[PDB]
Amino acid sequence: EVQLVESGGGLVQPGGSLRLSCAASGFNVSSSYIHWVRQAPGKGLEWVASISSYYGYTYYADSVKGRFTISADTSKNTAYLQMNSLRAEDTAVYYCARKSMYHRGWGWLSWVYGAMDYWGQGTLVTVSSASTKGPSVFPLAPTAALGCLVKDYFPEPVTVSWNSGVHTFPAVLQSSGLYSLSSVVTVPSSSLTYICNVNHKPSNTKVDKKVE
Amino acid sequence: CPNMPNKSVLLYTLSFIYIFIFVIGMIANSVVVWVNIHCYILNLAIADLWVVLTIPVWVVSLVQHNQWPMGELTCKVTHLIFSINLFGSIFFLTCMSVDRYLSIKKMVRRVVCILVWLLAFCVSLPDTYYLKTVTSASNNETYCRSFYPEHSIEWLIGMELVSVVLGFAVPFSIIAVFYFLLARAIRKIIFSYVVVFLVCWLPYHVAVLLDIFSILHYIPFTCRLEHALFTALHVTQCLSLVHCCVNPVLYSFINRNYKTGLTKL
Amino acid sequence: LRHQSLSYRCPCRF
Amino acid sequence: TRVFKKASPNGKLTVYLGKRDFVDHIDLVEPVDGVVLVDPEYLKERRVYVTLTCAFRYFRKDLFVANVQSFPPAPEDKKPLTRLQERLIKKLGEHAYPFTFEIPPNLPCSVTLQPGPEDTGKACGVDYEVKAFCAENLEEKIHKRNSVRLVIRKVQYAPERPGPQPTAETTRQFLMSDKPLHLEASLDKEIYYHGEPISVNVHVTNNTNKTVKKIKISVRQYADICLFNTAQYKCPVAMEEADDTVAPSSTFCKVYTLTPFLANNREKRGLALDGKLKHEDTNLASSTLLRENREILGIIVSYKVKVKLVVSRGGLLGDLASSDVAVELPFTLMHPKPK
Amino acid sequence: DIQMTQSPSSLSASVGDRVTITCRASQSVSSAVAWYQQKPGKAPKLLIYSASSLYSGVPSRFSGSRSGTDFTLTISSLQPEDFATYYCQQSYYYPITFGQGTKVEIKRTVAAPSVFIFPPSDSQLKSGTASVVCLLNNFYPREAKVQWKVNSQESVTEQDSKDSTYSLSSTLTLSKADYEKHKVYACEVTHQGLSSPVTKSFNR
Ligand SMILES: CC(C)CCC[C@@H](C)[C@H]1CC[C@H]2[C@@H]3CC=C4C[C@@H](O)CC[C@]4(C)[C@H]3CC[C@]12C
Repeated sequence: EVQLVESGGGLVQPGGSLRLSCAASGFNVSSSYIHWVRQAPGKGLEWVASISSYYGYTYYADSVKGRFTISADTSKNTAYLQMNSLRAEDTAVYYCARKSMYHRGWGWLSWVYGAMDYWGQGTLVTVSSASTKGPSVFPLAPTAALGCLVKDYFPEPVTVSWNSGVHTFPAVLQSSGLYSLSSVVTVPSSSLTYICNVNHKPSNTKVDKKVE
Repeated sequence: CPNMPNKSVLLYTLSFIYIFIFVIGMIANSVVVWVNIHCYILNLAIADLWVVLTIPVWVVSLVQHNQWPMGELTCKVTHLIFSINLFGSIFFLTCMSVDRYLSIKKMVRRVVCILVWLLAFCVSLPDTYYLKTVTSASNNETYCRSFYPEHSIEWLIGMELVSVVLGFAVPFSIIAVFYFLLARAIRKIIFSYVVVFLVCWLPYHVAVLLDIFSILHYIPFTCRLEHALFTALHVTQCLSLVHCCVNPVLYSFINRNYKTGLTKL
Repeated sequence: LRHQSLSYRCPCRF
Repeated sequence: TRVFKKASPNGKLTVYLGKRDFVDHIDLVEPVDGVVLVDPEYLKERRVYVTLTCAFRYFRKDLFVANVQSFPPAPEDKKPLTRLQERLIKKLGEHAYPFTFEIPPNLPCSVTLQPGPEDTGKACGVDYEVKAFCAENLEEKIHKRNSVRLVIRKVQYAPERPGPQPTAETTRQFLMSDKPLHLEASLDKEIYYHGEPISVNVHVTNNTNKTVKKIKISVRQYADICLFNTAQYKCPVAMEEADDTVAPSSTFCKVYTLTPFLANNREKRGLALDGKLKHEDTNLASSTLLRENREILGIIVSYKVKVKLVVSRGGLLGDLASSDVAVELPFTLMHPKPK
Repeated sequence: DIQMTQSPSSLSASVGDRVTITCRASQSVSSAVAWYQQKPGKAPKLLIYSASSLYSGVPSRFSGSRSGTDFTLTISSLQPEDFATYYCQQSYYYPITFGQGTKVEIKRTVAAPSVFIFPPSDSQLKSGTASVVCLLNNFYPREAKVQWKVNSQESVTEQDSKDSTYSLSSTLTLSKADYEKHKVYACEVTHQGLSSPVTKSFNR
């Protein structure tokens, strides 16, 4: 069956460049349109690029009108969305989609660019001039609520554990460049020991904090 | 010998004819070369393309009362290419006739055609060898002509014999006989072929033959005879060059080098 | 087969 | 089902089709059937005909014509109606009537020579067109505003049952060395599709003493516009020049890839593309499938992968004697008739 | 360029509720509009195409309709799996453009947020800064405003499974030297389900 495998995404400082590869199986890159669509954190979709290999045509969105250089190789049956000068806004979870150029009638409906039937998994792409760092843990003590705050960590993600009513807030990019988040729990004041353990794999670090 | 009154008018008319011929040729000859890139047919077409490409130079020379302002090398190269390609086409016509007869070989074709081109360049080399440009002492005009050795200017007779004996009869006989046999075996284009190859080239050689008879002082010298010969020669040459365009008529000539409303029920 | 333009027309050629 | 309709230029006659491309099954070409609605108020020419014309344009020499008495119903003509036409008539009313054609087999397919980039003239290549015109008699002049034209296409889809793998093998000896040079090429399957990779399995056994300098793989398109004249012309649509070299006395095997597609085949005008309606982008002319084996008047299309072996020269004959070796294999470049 | 005026920005619906999302193409579209469903993290799963064609395998409940240049996508019988964004996408022209997305949250009774104020721990002050934290917990809908009294970043968690509530955390970061100047720090929260704003205060 048709399957697009997306690869080539990872941390890259602003002004850097990546090269997404969308390996196409089950169909020929020549006989279809290959699109790239990026969805930023907490936002909607945003069409990025599109290409027709057989006719060798390319279309680009306004936001990437020159900074992305989509192309394809029929020998390997793959599409290659270069991404040069990735800016901060480009931080997004990119996706590879496509439109079979086969009209239900005769050969090709070369003038549809219709709905992108098949979507590849799509990989995260980051743009941040921040070096890897572990987090810092601070307590928060007073039905009584309590919590632990994990600040100045990078890159994603971070794990937290206790030892019901446990909530975590999505990391919010601090103005500095690092991330931040917290967890909390509510317990009756009558029973007011609770240990908060924070772990971070990209740096292989762990810490434990006590709140009371 | 007075001057020809209507020489300029005839030259301009035949120059317009040559313009038509050269445009049509260039088109259908560069087209054939580009597009077929039979093997013998391919060699023939490649040959004819050069003659057509040289046509403009001959037209320019004719426009200036047969004066050749270009250099000696220009005339040498143009004449050599013209002769080589014309002879190559003439010979490969017979070669294709023979091949079609035989079929009704891979090791053959290549060597055979290389040998045909060898003969083509060899027979034509002597003509260009003595070609040179000179300016008339009295007329003070440049011209291009051959200068054979003084003691044997024999060379003319031999060259004419080669032109006619090798030129017309040797192809024509085999071609006509083989295509008559093909017609007996059998389509209609066959007849066309024969007639074409005759009518296109039968005139000029005959005219050429007459020229020989006139060179040997076998006819009384008169101005009307000269005018008639001059008129016939260039017309026959134009008809000959028309061969460059009509050769790709055995096969089609493709010029590859050039409100509705959607209601529903 | 020198074209008639190159061919020289005069009473004498030798 | 969007029925491509077209009223006459002055809004007096309307021709309604069912489609615009017609499948050529070799054994039967599907019929061009449609309906015509006439407005009595503007209808006074007293008779109308609908004519299906297949023309080769290069000088618009026609190749075929067929007329149907659009109105009034010809007393002699009485044939069963088609589903499209009868349903459209039921939709419209009693002031419209059908016209059903029957293309004769063994006619040119809807092949268009590629239009020139810097040109605006009508596309060359064969093409079918339905022209509806009111006229008392065919001799009556057909005014442009009192007549309508609508283009269509007859085209062929790729053969269904795969054929045998085309394997071409050859040998080449030489005077200097009696040892033979053996060459072989094949292809993964028997029929390819437009823009699909083509695998050329170039294998060699060069026991000779000369040197192999290069190898060339091509997908040459052989298009023969066979009129009463039997022509055949060549146009390469893909090429790979592999620098793989087999020096004297070497045995070789390598697979090369070549995908003929229109991306790089635009600057070269005249390539046999499929039939176009107005200007929409189309693909390389699908391979023609001649029945059995007359050379049908019109365009025919074929493709041969031509493997080559650029062999060095020299020796007793020096460079005078060319030692080029090649081997060709016929395949088919058609479109996958969709489900 | 073209823009789709997809609306509403966000609507809350229950199981079986008839949801309707308009999408007004700014220009003349020709029934070449496509609608997706981008569950968080995953990729847009195409649902409708050509403004009238239901893509294969998609539930029949989704229905796209055209009214000239007003493409409406209707979910007649909403089901739990259809709680995600949806983006009408015109494919008629280039560059392709999507709507603004329209999240389909869950609807429940209005419950006021629970307010908590967490004075910064001495650890950060030793580090050299402070991060005053005001927390709203177990509230619905997302509509809730918070102000600080004496540079605030908020974060609303994804809707909880059991109760269709939410949590927001506003943390204001200050330098110790400048932070110590103020003595009383408080946050005032107002919610549509709250009769009057509730303010929680404390001292350094
Ligand atoms: C560059 C320009 C001058 C080229 C024009 C070439 C024209 C005149 C050629 C192209 C194809 C030709 C036709 C091809 C085949 C036939 C069938 C034959 O039984 C009679 C002649 C006839 C009908 C030819 C007439 C001349 C023709 C129409």
